[PDB]
Amino acid sequence: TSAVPSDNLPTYKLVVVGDGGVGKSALTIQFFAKIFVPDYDPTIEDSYLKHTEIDNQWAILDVLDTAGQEEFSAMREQYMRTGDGFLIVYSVTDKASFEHVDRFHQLILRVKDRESFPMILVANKVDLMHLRKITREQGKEMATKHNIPYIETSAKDPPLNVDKAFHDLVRVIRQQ
Amino acid sequence: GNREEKILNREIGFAIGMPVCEFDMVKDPEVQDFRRNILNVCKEAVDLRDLNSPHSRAMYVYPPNVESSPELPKHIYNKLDKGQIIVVIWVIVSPNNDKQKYTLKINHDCVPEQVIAEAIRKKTRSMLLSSEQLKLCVLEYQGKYILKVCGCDEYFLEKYPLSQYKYIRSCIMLGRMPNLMLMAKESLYSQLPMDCFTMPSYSRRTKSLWVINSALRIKILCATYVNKIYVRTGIYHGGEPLCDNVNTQRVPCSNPRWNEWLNYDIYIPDLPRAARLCLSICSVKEEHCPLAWGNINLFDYTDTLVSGKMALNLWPVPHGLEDLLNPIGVTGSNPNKETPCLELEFDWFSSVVKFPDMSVIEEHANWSVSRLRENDKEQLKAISTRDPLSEITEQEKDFLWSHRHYCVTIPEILPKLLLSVKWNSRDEVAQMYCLVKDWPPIKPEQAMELLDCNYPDPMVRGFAVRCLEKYLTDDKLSQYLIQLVQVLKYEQYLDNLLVRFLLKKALTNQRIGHFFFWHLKSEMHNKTVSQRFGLLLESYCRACGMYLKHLNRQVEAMEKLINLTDILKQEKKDETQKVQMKFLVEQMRRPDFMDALQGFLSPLNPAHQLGNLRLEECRIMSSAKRPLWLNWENPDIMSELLFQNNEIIFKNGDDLRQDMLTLQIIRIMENIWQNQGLDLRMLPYGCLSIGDCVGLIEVVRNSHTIMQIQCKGNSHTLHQWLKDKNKGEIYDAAIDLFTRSCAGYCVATFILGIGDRHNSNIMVKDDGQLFHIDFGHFLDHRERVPFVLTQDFLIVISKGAQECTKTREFERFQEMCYKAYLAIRQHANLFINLFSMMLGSGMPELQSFDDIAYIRKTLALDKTEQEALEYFMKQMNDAHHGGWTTK
Ligand SMILES: Nc1nc2c(ncn2[C@@H]2O[C@H](COP(=O)(O)OP(=O)(O)NP(=O)(O)O)[C@@H](O)[C@H]2O)c(=O)[nH]1
Ligand SMILES: CC(C)n1ncnc1-c1cn2c(n1)-c1ccc(O[C@@H](C)C(N)=O)cc1OCC2
Ligand SMILES: [Mg+2]
Repeated sequence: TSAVPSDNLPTYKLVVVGDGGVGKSALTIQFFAKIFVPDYDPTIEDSYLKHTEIDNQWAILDVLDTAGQEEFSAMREQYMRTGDGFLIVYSVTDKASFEHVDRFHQLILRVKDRESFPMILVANKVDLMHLRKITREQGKEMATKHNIPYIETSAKDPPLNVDKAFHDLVRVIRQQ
Repeated sequence: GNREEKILNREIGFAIGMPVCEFDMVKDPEVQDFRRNILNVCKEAVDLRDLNSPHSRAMYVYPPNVESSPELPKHIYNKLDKGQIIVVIWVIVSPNNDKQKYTLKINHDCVPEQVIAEAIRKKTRSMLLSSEQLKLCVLEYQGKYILKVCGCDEYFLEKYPLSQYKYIRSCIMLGRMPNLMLMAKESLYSQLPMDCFTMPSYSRRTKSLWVINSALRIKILCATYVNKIYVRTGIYHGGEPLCDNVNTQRVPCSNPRWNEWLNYDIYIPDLPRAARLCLSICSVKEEHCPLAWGNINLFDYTDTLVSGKMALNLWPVPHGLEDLLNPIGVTGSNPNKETPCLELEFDWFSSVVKFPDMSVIEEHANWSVSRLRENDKEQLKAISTRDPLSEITEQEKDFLWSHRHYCVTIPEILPKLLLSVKWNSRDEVAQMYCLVKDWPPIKPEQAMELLDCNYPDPMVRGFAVRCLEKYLTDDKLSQYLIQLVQVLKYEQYLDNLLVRFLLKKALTNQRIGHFFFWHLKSEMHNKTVSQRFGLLLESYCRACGMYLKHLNRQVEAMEKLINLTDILKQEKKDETQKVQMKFLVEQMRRPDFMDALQGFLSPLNPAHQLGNLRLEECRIMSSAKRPLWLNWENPDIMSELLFQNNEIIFKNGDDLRQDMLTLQIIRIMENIWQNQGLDLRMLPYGCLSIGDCVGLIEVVRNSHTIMQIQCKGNSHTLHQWLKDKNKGEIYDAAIDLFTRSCAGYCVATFILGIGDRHNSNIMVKDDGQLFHIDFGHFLDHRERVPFVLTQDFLIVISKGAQECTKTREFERFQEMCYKAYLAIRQHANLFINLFSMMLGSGMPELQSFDDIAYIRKTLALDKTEQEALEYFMKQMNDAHHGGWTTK
């Protein structure tokens, strides 16, 4: 690991939410283990911990890989209350994932009962433009709709903003 | 002898409170023959802990805390998604106790080893393994790790269905998720110390009854220390008079002398094996009043008939003057020699008189042989279904005895048949031994009835104990352990089959052995049983293994709490609570107290470890007799996933045995309702008496009394208190848990007739679970309704309600009570048998069979099921001034 100096490091409970098959797990495995997972293992609720320095400021990252099969429509109230930041993730090759973006937005905003909360919209699977069904402008418009930063990632072997998406969400929390 | 045995002898004496040297001085040949003949029970138990040494030692220290039946109730299975539970596996990732998690969804009926197999599948996703490669890593690691509950020291060491473990099934019923973790077998096996049991130094050292042609005659001589008066005698076979009681002459107290033989209406050869003499010194002024009682077995532990002169130190009469004799009392001389004595002589014949061996009994039974469906079957079925307190007319006693050969088709009628046999004769008792020799085994709950004071025959005890060795699971054994230890007092001798059964189980199950030790240690102050239990603890402590070191650390911990509470009540009693606190914090911050109260196992639950205690949370409660509110920290690495602070109430000055029994009955009633389909959530919190009116109370978290809730906010305050702590979506789940918990305690408190409920006797949790805590006195003090359900509770049950009643919410609450009431009524024999086994205890409200008759009234056992329901509906209507009419 990486032994951090000082003590009592800030801990950010980053929660990754999104529909099934979007890529929430593969993005998280890439950020923590630097490896792309191609298989189909639907996630119920897994957690990941790591110590990294962001903008010359160490911090503890507790990332929660939520479910997507909707079979576990519960458990949402739990991580949507203790989470310090959220990563709305949709797939550019699955139109159904794009309509559910504001479905998660009103959930997080109501459960938090705030005017707004640190969120970042993630357009995943941009390595498959031959089957892409959501343009970049469609994601930009949805991002400006809820006043949310936007980023395009792809958990494939080419990295593509996997670390930046998490690190930006840590940056949003520090300046929210 | 061995200096290692001297070290062991000092630890055994510290745990039991008396040095082992005192047992070496007891000249009683039964005491010495017990200490040697009991050591093979220790050998056989140690041999079981060494058969397959890796796994068996682990199965002993951490026994699988599972339930009895692998199957689930239908309402429990419906709480599952396609019969699958979601478990949450945790793992430490950094040396700073940082933990990650990953959730599994597996069938409930799966082996823990299969849960580990699914865990490897979930973890090896970033490994990029093929289908054949996944099989290699599984079969290489599936079987080298063990599941452990996160928070406590509970493990999954056996191939039980996962839903059969109590923690898993408790999660299912409560709608929670199991929090488990993996641990390698070799890391758990390496922490298991080796047991080193060695045989102690003390391990190394006629005429038949049926040939005596005479009647029983006992001579009463004189009486000293008596300080007119006569002596009343009697021959009983465990509560049943064998012959009519005879009385001596009426002499004044000037020179207490009788010097007279008493002829009894009983043939000497016709005496049973369990025959006892019950005598007493009575006064007379008409006004017949007993002064002192005493009992003695007509046979000793070697089957020898009593003969010769003997003094019998009598026992003081307890509160209440019943019949002049006391057959139910203990037999034997009083250890305190200041009590009045009594000199007796038993008739000598020629040589030693022995009870005939079993082969001679067979000869007489075969000889006396030479000397159906329309109603005989149904009557035998109706006789068996009656409660053990119901009377059996003499006609039915002969009817059972005449059909004793057909009674083998319904072995549950055996308790009724044993009471029908005239034990005064020997031809019938000889035949009864042949039936019991080949009587079909019965259920363990039924065989416990054959172990109370009404069945003293050794062959009868042997049948009940054998029924326990086959059918009594370790789950049920720990449930009825308090009764099985009490009926050890009813045993005529030290060496019997029930004490060897309990000792072997306690020495092959540390969860059994833990409460086994504490139940015995609690009654060690009582000199009536201090020798029977003290000798039992010595054999246990000498073979329990490493757990003795843990017990000594628990004994010294409780000992320091007693000493502190004693000085608190004698030195700073009338002082203000502030002054008491300054005295408390000083006597606790000293090093000798901190080292004894930190780093030991919780007596309420040995799986819960008690690390360092948070002195700032320890306080003297504002209740009666100044209870100690103690708060330890959970030293488990994943303690946050279960509980972080362990809170225990140490109560000194009040007898907590009544609370133990009521809490044990509440737990049993809940298991009755649950397995039938009645989801009524009772809260039987922990409670363990550890001595003379000293005990521990388990603290339940997030619970508040009604008086506290009322001050934290007049009638609708309780209803608003739940809506604030339960959102609009959880509101329906909170009022549901409230109605189901009220229906349970409304029925439980009525049947048991507990103390009256008030705003400080009733507590409510944040989720809406209701329960009681006080439990002053059960049974008797127009039946008493302690839980009256005030209008504050009716508001919560019926939500927003104009009149609370005539509402479907209240109608569904009435249905929950009716179904729960008739459910407990269908198991009346069990609770009656559980109360019967407690009569030998010092329970002031469980001395006579008249107190046990209270539940016979509240259950309306003499009426039909339709009538017994209308009965319960009346006392609820009378106690509530309406709402239970429906006529
Ligand atoms: N080509 C490509 N495939 C991707 C990408 N991200 C995810 N996938 C694929 O999409 C599938 C599902 O990915 P997964 O990470 O399980 O999605 P999820 O959003 O976590 N689903 P759930 O919530 O049901 O577990 C897998 O086949 C995975 O390899 C990506 O950037 N590119
Ligand atoms: C008077 C008393 C010591 N007592 N006497 C006989 N039985 C009890 C007894 C038994 N319990 C309790 N008290 C108990 C008390 C307080 C409590 O929480 C505190 C924080 C509160 N709400 O003020 C939780 C409790 O848990 C149930 C077990
Ligand atoms: Mg996932």
